[PDB]
Amino acid sequence: TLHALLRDIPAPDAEAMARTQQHIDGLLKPPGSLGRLETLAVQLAGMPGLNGTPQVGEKAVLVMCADHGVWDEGVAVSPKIVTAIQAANMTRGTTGVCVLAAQAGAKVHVIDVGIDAEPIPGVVNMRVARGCGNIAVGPAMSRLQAEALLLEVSRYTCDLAQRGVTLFGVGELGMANTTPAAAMVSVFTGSDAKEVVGIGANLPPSRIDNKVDVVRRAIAINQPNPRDGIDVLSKVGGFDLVGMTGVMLGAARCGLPVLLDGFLSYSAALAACQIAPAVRPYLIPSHFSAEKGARIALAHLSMEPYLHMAMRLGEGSGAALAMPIVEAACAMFHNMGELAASNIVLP
Amino acid sequence: TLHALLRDIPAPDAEAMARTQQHIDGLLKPPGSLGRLETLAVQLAGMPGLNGTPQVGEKAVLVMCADHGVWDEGVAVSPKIVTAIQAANMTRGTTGVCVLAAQAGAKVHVIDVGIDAEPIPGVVNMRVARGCGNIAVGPAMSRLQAEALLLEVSRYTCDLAQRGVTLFGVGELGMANTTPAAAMVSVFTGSDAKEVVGIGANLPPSRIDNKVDVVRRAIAINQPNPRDGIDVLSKVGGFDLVGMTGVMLGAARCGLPVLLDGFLSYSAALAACQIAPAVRPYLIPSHFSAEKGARIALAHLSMEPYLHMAMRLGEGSGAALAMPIVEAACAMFHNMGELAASNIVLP
Ligand SMILES: Cc1cc2ncn([C@H]3O[C@H](COP(=O)(O)O)[C@@H](O)[C@H]3O)c2cc1C
Ligand SMILES: Cc1cc2ncn([C@H]3O[C@H](COP(=O)(O)O)[C@@H](O)[C@H]3O)c2cc1C
Repeated sequence: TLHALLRDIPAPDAEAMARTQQHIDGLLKPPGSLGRLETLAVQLAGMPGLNGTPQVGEKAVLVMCADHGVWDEGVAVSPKIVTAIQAANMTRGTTGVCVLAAQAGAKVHVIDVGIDAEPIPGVVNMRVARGCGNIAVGPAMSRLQAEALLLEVSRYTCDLAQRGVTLFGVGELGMANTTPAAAMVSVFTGSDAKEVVGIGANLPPSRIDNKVDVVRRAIAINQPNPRDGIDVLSKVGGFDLVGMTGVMLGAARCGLPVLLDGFLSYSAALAACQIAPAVRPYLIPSHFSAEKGARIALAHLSMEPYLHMAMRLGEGSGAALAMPIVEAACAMFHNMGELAASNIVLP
Repeated sequence: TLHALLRDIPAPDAEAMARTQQHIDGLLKPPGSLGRLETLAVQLAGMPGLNGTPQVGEKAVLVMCADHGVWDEGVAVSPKIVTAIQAANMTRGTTGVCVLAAQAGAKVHVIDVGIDAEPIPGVVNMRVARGCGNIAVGPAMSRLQAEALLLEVSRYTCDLAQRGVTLFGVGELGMANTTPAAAMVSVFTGSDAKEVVGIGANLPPSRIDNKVDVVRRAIAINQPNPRDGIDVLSKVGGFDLVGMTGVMLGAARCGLPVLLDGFLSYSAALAACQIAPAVRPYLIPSHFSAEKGARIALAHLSMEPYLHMAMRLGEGSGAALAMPIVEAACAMFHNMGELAASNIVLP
C-alpha cells in the first residue's frame, strides 16, 4: 500500500544531530569554518538509515529511462531511438554518468520504465508501456499506473539498502523529457511556461516558441491539481519522472539520503515533496543546472546546490559528481583531530 | 635568476587545446552539455607539463606557514602559538587539509617560511625569519627577502614535478594573515578596506573597526606600488603570502596546473598575475570563500569557482576538495564513448 509507505517515512533523529554538532564544533578548526560541509554532516547524522553518524557505504545511481508521446510535437531535436541506444550504452559503461559514477566508486542501475523499443538485455525491466501518452492532447498515464510505478520503484530502492547501499543518486534518460519537466515546474510553482522552458538537448532558439506553446496546451488540456503531486505526475509528467519521484520516496522511507541531479530531478523532487513533505530532509542537492527553469525550481525547494558547473547533460551525472563531497563531510567528521587534544581554546 | 624564471613561463599549447575540443565535441552527449567540465579539460590540455592531454598523476598540496608582526595590533583572536601547533598537527595528518587531501589521494607538504617558534621536526624548513614585520608601522620584509623566497619556493615546486606531481594545490597557515591579505586585495583592486576586511578566524564584530583601521595604516605608511606585485608583497604582505605566490610561479614555469583555495590564495594570485600575467592560464579556482572580500578578488581575477561551500578554514582545504573535479574532467575526456560509434547524429 502506497498509503502505508508514505505514513512510515521516518522523521530525522534530532538526538543524533545534536551529538553530531557538538562533535563538529570540537574539531581542529575555528567553529563553523567548514560551513556547508558541517551542515551536510549534521544532516546525514539525522537520517535513521545511517545509524546516528555521517557515513557512506555503497553508492548507487538509478537511471530511469522512458519515451514520451510529446516528442511528436517537435519539442526535441534528438531522434526518439536515442533513448534506447543510450540506455544500451549505459550497460556498456560508456555514458557520462557511467564514467563519473566509476570515478566516485558508485554503481549505475539502468531501469526501463517505459522505453518505446524492444526490451534491452542488461536493463532492469519495469516498463509501464512503450512510451507515455502525448501530454499535449491528454494525460501521460492513468493515476493507477503512476501509483503502481511509485510503489515498485520505492520497493526496489529500499531493497538495495539491504545490499549495503547507503547513498543514492537519481537520474533519467528520455528524449523530449524537458518538456513535461517544465510543465510540472510551471504547475507546482505557479510560474509562466516561458520562464521555465529551456533548450533541453540543444533545441534551436527558433523552436522554443513551439515548446512553450505545447507546455501551455498540456496544462490547459489536462488541468492538473497542483496540490496533488500524483495528479500532476500522471497528467503532465512521464514514466521517467514518476520513477525518479519513486526513488526519492523509497530512500526517504528507508531513511537514507538521495542526491538530486539537474532540472528533471528538481521537477521530480517538487512532486515528491508535494506528495510527502517528510521526504525533504533526505534530499541533497548536487549541482546548479544550466537549464532555464533551474533557479525557480530550486527556490521552491529551498535548495542551494554545491556545484556550479553549467552542466545540462542529465543522466544523474551531477549526482555522481557530488558523491565525493558527501564522502568528504564524513571524512572530516570521523578523521579530524580535536582542539582540546592540542590544548587550543577559542572563543 | 628570477628574471629568467618569469621569462621562461610557457604559453598554453593552442594546438593541443584544438585537438581536445574536437574530441570532447564527439563524445556521447549533446555538444557542450557538460559545460565547465569541458572547458576545464580543454584548459588542462593546453598546459605543456601535461603532455597535450587532460591527465592527473600525483597530487600535492603545499601549505605555507608563517607568523605576522601585525598580530600585535589585536586583529586576531587566536593565540600566536596556534600557528606552530597547527603546523605540527599537519605532520600528524589530523588537520582539515590533511583529511581532505587523503580523501583526494593527495600528499600534503608543510613548509615553514617564517613561523615565530623553534623549528618543527617533519616540516620543510625555508624560514626567512621568526615572523614578518608589523605592517602597521612598516614593511613586512625587504624586497630582497621576498624575491629570494619566491625563487626558492618556485624551485621546490617545479622540482616536485620531477617526482610525478602534475597537480598542485596551495594553502596557508598563519594567525592574523587575513589582515595582510585584505591590505593586498585593497591595493590591487583599488577597493576600500571596509569592503575587503572580513572576520577571518571568527573575529568579533566589535573588533572589525580596528582591523579596517590597521589595514588603512599599513597602506598609508608603506605606500605600496600596485603595479609592482613584489613591492606590494614585501610591504603589506607576509612570508606565507609570498610562498603561495611562489608556488603559482613555480607551477606555471613547470607548465602545470595549480588549484587556488580561499581569500588568502586569491590575494597571492592577484600578486602572481601582476608579476607575470603568463601565470593566469595555469590557475584553477576551487571554491567561493565565505570571506567578505572574496567576490571582489575573484572578479578581478575573472574567476568563477566550482564549489559554493561557505568555507573559510584555509589551509588549502578548498583546493583538496576540488581535486576530484579535475580528475572527473580527465575521466570524461578519456573514458566516454563517441557518438559516431553509436551512429548518433546531432545538429
Ligand atoms: C546523445 C544524448 C545523450 C543524452 N544524455 C542525456 N540526455 C538528455 O536529453 C534528453 C532531454 O532533452 P530534450 O527534452 O531536449 O529531448 C534526456 O534524454 C536527457 O537525459 C541526452 C540527450 C542526447 C541527445
Ligand atoms: C585552530 C585554527 C586552525 C586553522 N586553520 C586555518 N586557519 C586560518 O586562520 C588564520 C587566519 O585568520 P585570522 O586572520 O583571523 O587570524 C590562518 O592560520 C588561516 O589558515 C586556522 C585558525 C585557527 C584558530
